[PDB]
Amino acid sequence: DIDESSVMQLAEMGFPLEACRKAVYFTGNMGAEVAFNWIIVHMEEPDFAEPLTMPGYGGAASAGASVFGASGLDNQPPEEIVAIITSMGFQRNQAIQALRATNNNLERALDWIFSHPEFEEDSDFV
Repeated sequence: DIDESSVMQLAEMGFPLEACRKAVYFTGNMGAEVAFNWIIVHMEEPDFAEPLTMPGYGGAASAGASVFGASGLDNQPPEEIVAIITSMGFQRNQAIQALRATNNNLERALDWIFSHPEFEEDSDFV
């Protein structure tokens, strides 16, 4: 009779078109297509149907927010410091290794690195 199937069809793909509800009753049972038409002609109306209630039509809405990248990009020591360390004369990767142990502590990295001459010397003699 007043087949609310028609209004729900509009609703479940767009907005709560209670305007369709009364439209189906108003149209005189002309089918969903006809009440769909009643709505698309009255779409101009702002508040003919609650425009702040999405019953089912997202896709573009529900996606995400890729602002953090892949979350924690790589686990390499501070390139600033690894740079400084290899600028001290050490190896960048060696600086990385050191900072790995020192927990990105620059000075301690050099500390860690310094105790590794090359083949462990004895030419200190202090």
